[PDB]
Amino acid sequence: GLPVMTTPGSTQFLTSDDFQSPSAMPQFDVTPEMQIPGRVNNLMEIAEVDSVVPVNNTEDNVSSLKAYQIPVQSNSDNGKQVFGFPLQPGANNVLNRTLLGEILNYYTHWSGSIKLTFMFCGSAMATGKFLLAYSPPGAGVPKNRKDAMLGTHVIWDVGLQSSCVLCVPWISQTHYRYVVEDEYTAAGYVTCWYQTNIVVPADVQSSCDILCFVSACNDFSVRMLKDTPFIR
Amino acid sequence: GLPVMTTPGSTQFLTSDDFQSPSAMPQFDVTPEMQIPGRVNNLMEIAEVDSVVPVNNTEDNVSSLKAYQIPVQSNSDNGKQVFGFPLQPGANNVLNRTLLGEILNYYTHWSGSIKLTFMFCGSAMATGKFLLAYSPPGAGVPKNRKDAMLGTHVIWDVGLQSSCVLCVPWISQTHYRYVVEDEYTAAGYVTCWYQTNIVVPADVQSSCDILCFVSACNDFSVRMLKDTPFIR
Amino acid sequence: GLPVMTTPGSTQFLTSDDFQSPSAMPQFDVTPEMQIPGRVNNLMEIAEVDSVVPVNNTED
Amino acid sequence: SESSIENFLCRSACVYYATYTNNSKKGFAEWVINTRQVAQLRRKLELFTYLRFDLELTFVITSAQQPSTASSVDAPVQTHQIMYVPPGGPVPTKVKDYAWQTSTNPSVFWTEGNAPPRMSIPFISIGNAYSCFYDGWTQFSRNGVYGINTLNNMGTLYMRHVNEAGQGPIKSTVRIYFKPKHVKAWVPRPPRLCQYEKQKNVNFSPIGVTTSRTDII
Amino acid sequence: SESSIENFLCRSACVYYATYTNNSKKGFAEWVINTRQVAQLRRKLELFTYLRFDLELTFVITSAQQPSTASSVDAPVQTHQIMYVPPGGPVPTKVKDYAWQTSTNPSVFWTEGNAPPRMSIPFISIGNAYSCFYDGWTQFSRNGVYGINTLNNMGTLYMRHVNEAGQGPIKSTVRIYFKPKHVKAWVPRPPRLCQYEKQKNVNFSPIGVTTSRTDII
Amino acid sequence: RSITLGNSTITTQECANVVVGYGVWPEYLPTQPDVATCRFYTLESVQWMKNSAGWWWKLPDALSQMGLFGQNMQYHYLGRTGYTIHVQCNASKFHQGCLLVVCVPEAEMGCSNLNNTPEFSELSGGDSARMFTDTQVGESNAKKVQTAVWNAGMGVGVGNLTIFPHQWINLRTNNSATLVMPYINSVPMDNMFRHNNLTLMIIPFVPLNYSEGSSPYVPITVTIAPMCAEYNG
Repeated sequence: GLPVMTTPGSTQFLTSDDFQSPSAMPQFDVTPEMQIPGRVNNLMEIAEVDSVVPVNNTEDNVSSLKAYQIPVQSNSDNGKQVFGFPLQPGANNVLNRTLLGEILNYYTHWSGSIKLTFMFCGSAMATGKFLLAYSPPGAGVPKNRKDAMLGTHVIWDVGLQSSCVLCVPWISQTHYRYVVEDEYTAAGYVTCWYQTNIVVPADVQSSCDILCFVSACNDFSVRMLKDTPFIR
Repeated sequence: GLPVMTTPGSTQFLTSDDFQSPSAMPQFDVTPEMQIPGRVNNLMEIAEVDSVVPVNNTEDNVSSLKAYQIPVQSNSDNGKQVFGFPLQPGANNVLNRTLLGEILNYYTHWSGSIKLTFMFCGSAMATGKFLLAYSPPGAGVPKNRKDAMLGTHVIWDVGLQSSCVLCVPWISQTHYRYVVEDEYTAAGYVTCWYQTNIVVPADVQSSCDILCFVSACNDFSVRMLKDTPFIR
Repeated sequence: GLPVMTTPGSTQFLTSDDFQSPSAMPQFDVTPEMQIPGRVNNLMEIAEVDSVVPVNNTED
Repeated sequence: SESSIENFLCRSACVYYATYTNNSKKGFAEWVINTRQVAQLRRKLELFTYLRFDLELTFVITSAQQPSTASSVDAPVQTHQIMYVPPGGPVPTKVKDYAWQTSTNPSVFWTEGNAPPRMSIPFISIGNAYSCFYDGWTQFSRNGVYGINTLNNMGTLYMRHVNEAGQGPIKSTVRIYFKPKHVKAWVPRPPRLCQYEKQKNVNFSPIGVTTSRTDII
Repeated sequence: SESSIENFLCRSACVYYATYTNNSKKGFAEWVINTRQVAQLRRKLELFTYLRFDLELTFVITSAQQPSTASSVDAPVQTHQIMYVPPGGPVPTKVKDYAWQTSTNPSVFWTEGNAPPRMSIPFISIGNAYSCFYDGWTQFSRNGVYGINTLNNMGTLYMRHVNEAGQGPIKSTVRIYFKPKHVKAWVPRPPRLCQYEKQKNVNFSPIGVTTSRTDII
Repeated sequence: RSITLGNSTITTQECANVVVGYGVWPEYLPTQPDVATCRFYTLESVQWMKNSAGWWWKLPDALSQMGLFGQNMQYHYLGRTGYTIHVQCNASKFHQGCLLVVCVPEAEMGCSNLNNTPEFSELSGGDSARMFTDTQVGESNAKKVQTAVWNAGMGVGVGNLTIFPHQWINLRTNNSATLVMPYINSVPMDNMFRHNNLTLMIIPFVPLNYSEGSSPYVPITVTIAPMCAEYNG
């Protein structure tokens, strides 16, 4: 008949191929499609919605709803830190189990931006001010309010606005420096500082709380899928 | 179905074929190309640049930088030889480990030309003259300055020009003659002779040196690749 | 994939066939032809020239 | 484009592994087709509520000589039958049974030493999408058990040797591979936190939200 | 045109050779993909600084019956699994391990007596070119060791028998072949003089420039 | 003649020949600096004596202590920079010799002990020339670079080093050298605390020789100027 010649790699099962296949049940007339709402075309639509970050882990609030709330009070010390978390990826940071950090653990190299919305869940009469300072990679954690002011900062007025947005980058790879070693200095920090105290009227409670959300600002760029480490 | 008929030589692995192959990782989106400078399109661009020839091997200068320098002085003997090397290929000649001789040992039959630039690395006040004589294959090594003059020669004035170019051919195959036998007579020689002495002013050193480069003048013609003998 | 069906006489070596074959040395750039005189196109040109007949065999 | 739905789910995964010997008179394999077998593919498919995909299975069958008695155990090539019972079909119980020989259970027969036997199943369901999560009781039944949904029923698979044998016993393993095709997904879902306890349900033990750290600053 | 880059580098070369027996419970092969294994292909690839090529591997697998005890050792055809771990994937340690069964390690399964199992890997790297020479320390790591460059990481390969066996032990060799494809090369380099001492580095002992002769004339 | 960049001025001859890299000029694609980084950083002068052997400078580390370029590196690690190297020696007409001035991309170097790998204080001295030796560094040392001159520290033959962009300095006829190197790297923006992507070597082929009475040294002066620089901040 016709002359053919079988090349090497012929009777093999490569588990990542794309060949045709004989259908085990023809003549079936399957049920046609129906307009079901909310169709996912891409996994970068699960990422763009925003979820709440458990900033307040603290070893016994993790089995509670107290892990999500940042405590804020009115103390007698002029200038102090409210919270602060690094941005070193993978190593047990707070953005790991969120709705963004569960997608990006299915990949190995990713690079993009982050929105970080805050929200003051206190009374409608309480007034104050907050510093939202971002330390770029290479610069250390700020220790006073003054040198935290000199970096990148957005000063947040509570009484005028109940929600502040701080957009930072986040990269899978951290460029170390050869001589100076610390667990996370070339990652970043999103620490926050008491600018003024919280001044409140009579018959209003002073101890308020803050929620903190995270999202993806622009589109990411993921590559080389793998399997997640959140399994036995 | 369709009738086929498998010819002989079908389920075989010929290690110099060109067939298609199933890709082990599809859907990957590899990183696109970047303009990196200095792209090698052919191995005849590594050949056209020029490298320095170790003319002065001499059994204890090979582990030194004295192997590259040809000594030149001002003696009391009228007419003498500066250097001389054959052109019999492969058999331990001086053009073997150079930047040209490392490519042409990856082939079996090659034929082309050679540039041989020289350079006088002496003082700016020293003056003299040199004979650059090339003996064609079949003619022997010249023994006097006079019969070296009568062949092919370029007389090199040191004070007027600090670099002379002598273009010779070089062939992989040496046409022997049946009766007369010697290790290299049908190869060629690039011997060089003292025309005059080196006349120098007061307070200038007389003993100078010469460097010698080699290149490929026109394009070569190589065929039938093999593996190099410069390995264990 | 595509459906085929191997006929009888498939994995056989018939010593008077004409099939293609994988080249054992590609990328070689063989030497081109040269006009050598006296090209034989057919064995009926060796026949048309004339030779001398040994008519006188005669045992010694 | 490596975050598309197709490039996230169209992969392969060894979902079952079972052995069957040819002489013990209870040796034949059995697998009810689901997605909840392997804990690493279940978590990727439970990010959506409604799915709709074709299927494509490939079987990797081996053999091994069991120790017979004596006197030159020789054997020809072996042949296996891989039957596919559709949802709502007859089911074998013994290795010699009528339900193998029926006409709407499309088998494949395959001898050793060839390419492995791939067959493809279309989207077979009465509804319009498979549902990974179903809040409610068993519809179309007299007694109902919670969260079962008998409408995403995909079939069953049965395997056996079609060669009788007397001299040497032969046991054989099988590795069913699994590959969704032309996947469409609707109504996304948060990703599962606690450990997977059982297969039929979403029961769990409560665990903390994330990993602890020593202070908030 | 026999001095082109493609016709100088698109060849084949036996780069690895390892055996693995099916019963010893530590028999499975392992090869980390590099170029610095064979000293005759390493010297041709180190004439350039930056390279960019596809890859194409072909495995030549045999077998040999090891001496069993007695009583008619007979065996069916054998099947092998050739797994490819991408750069940054899980790695097996025992022959029975989870990391064989995973979904992003694309294996090939192949029975004896057929054509050999060729598979092709694309240019997989985060950067834009492989670098044969790297002056500097290990980027993207806490502690760095000189001249490693973890960005030209190509993968690993693992092989094993998927047939259980009890009667006769079988050991099997493998010869991994290697073939660059669509090669692009940048920034040429002088050819290496001294002997190759180790594999991970360019350490050497100093040797003379060329071969001696008795006089200059 | 009298070229000026920022607050620094040098003088070169107008009838000079400059060799430009691999044929390409350094160009932009990120914060672009041209404010206190585009100026001539003159390193200190080394003295070419008679029994000299050679010198090497790893290039984005010699300028890591020099000025605001040495402080732009500390606050901005990623970046991509071209260069421009002037080398000129000033000897009279009664001296003689010959230098080779190469620029070697990715000059990975060998160790004296075969198992180990050399340390940072032996690879690169900041703004200080590290020098070859004409002898063999013995294997008794732990982490020292094998600095035999004829093997160029890289195990390769020193005659074949002219494939990199080079220039000869012949004191009989020439005085200076000029090299314009573009950005040669695989990734488009690399780390800079862990990657020395160029290496400038100066090796004397024909040694210095003079009569009795002349100056017994000849100083060599290296001038580096980062053109078309940027960072990532």
